[PDB]
Amino acid sequence: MVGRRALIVLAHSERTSFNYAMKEAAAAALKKKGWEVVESDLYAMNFNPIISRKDITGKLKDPANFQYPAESVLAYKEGHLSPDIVAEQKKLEAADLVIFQFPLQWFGVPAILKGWFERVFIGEFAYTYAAMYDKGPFRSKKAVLSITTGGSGSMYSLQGIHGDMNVILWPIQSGILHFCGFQVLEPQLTYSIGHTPADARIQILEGWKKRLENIWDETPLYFAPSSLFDLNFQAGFLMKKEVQDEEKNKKFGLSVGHHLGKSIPTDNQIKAR
Amino acid sequence: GPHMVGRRALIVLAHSERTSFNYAMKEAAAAALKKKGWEVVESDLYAMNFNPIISRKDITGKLKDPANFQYPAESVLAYKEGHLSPDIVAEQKKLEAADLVIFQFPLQWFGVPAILKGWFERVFIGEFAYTYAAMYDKGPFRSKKAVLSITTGGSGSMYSLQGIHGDMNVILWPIQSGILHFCGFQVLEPQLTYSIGHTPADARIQILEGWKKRLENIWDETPLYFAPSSLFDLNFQAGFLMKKEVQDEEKNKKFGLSVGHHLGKSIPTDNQIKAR
Ligand SMILES: Cc1cc2nc3c(=O)[nH]c(=O)nc-3n(C[C@H](O)[C@H](O)[C@H](O)COP(=O)(O)OP(=O)(O)OC[C@H]3O[C@@H](n4cnc5c(N)ncnc54)[C@H](O)[C@@H]3O)c2cc1C
Ligand SMILES: Cc1cc2nc3c(=O)[nH]c(=O)nc-3n(C[C@H](O)[C@H](O)[C@H](O)COP(=O)(O)OP(=O)(O)OC[C@H]3O[C@@H](n4cnc5c(N)ncnc54)[C@H](O)[C@@H]3O)c2cc1C
Repeated sequence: MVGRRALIVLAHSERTSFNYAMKEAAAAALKKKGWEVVESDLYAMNFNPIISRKDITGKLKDPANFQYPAESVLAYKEGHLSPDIVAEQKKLEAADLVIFQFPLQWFGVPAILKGWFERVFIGEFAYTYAAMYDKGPFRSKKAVLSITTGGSGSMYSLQGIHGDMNVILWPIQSGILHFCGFQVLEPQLTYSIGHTPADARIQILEGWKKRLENIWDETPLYFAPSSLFDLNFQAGFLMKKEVQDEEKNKKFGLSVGHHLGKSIPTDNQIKAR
Repeated sequence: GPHMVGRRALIVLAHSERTSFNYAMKEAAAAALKKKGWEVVESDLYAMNFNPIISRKDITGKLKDPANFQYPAESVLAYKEGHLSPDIVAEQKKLEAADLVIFQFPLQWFGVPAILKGWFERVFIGEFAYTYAAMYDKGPFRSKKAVLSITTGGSGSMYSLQGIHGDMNVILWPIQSGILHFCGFQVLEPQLTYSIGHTPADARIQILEGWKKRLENIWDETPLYFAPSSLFDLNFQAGFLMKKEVQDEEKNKKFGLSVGHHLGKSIPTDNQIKAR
């Protein structure tokens, strides 16, 4: 009910960027509230984002038919993961709150951050088909995305040329974060930061600092509870028969991905209900 | 269907293993197109040991503003001056030549592998791949066709409307619309190979044969539906919003236009998976 440890993952090469200023603003605001703040500035760490056989520090189980998921899980169980992955996994294990600070790039996370998820979020460590989504290993943790874009807010509105931002956010927030157990908080969306005058930029930094004063007390984003599904291969991980019947009486879909051919609830991936 | 002899294909592969089904699919695609007279070029990102990280090392000469580095403006300027790193230039020349672009990858964390995401970031430079002046429909790759050939760990049912992962059409949207279509590409129906780890040996053989059979007449296919850019007022003053007349015509519709342009309505079935 009180958050004490935070991890800030930053994905920007420039110490001069607004992204770096947002990482500094976050670290300062949380430290003032008594949090222990740990950082993963991917570029300053020269983080290797590419999965490979070298992520296993020893012999492989089946090198003739190398399969990264089974091999990396085995290396995790045996303590044979590459020390750079182990150090990141320790940061995650200690954190209550995880902040991801990054510029939106090609409607997703920068490649360096994509590879950080790929090499760090190893099976059993971060996810398991035995405890999916709300039952996941990171269920006691909270995650938040703080994103800057080149495009304006209107471009990402329902009627905007790029389409709904809620759709762009879904694969990261549900698929990457929520699948691992994280309760996902409302994203900090900083639109067209390149076309924002100096006065407003100072205020964006202060607004983010003020939000972080009570971040742990916020209501997280709504995702469909895992209890609504038959979480086993035989049923095909499909929504329960009774839930399918009950949902026929629902006007809106449960979320973006669980729209069910119905209207998506307004800002399902942007605002808590 | 119509002959494509001498036409050009680029296969971008994102898998390190020669023994992978992804590599098998790349080989099947190259053999099928070559049999139809296509000129086939590949970008095996792991074999190339492709640098996937955007940095100032992507520009060879002097920068416009080295104390305040901004990748978009610096990379565009480098493209205009022909000062992009040679590895980027070699990939941009492969794309320029290609009529058809196949992206062969295993689905990783509900998107493209980091190496392929890095390829998009370093290769798809402004002016070369996109402009705010000619977004989406009018984009530089409007004469080209792109196709995703994806393999997944999860079954088809996990990615169905009622599946635990949610609708696959939503996962596909940021790649197909945001990356490919924004650049002008006509996007073809994705080749989706679900739970390839659970597929029996005879079924895996027939997935390869089915892919080869599809590539025999791929250029003749109807592309996926995206809302035309002509429905929007493409400028800052209008905020790149749908035209008033389009908004009025949409009020009594039950269905939205696409995944991204769902407009608070019902998404048409398989908008990112099946063409109309
Ligand atoms: C590969 C690539 C792909 C992209 N794809 C997309 C896409 O899909 N969608 C999209 O919308 N955009 C896209 N973009 C644009 C991108 O999201 C923006 O360029 C980015 O968000 C800008 O954020 P920044 O941190 O780099 O800011 P900067 O450009 O570095 O900074 C913005 C301003 O803030 C100022 N600033 C810095 N520090 C401070 C401080 N302490 N206090 C106040 N002001 C400060 C700077 O001086 C500058 O004036 C893409 C960019 C790249 C490189
Ligand atoms: C970091 C990471 C994240 C992931 N995230 C996700 C996710 O978000 N969603 C998801 O659903 N999955 C996810 N996965 C799973 C991933 O999509 C699968 O592991 C992958 O698609 C398997 O395809 P492959 O090419 O590696 O095949 P392999 O596992 O290498 O092989 C599959 C089968 O094909 C056989 N085969 C190979 N060549 C031939 C041939 N010529 N003819 C016939 N059979 C052949 C093999 O022997 C094997 O039986 C993730 C995996 C990783 C590494």
